[PDB]
Amino acid sequence: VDNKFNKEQQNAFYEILHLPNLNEEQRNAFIQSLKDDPSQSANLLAEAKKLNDAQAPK
Repeated sequence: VDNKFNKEQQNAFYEILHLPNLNEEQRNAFIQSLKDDPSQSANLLAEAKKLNDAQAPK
């Protein structure tokens, strides 16, 4: 997206939107973190995905 939203950040962004059973506050938090943080967020991406899994298939 912008001059920030590059490598891991965008892959993760996409994968994040791609979550089929995670959409609330977690989605929000992850968008926010994707927006402020460069590379730590990928670990956190794995977290968003596991959250998706936590509500639905863990």
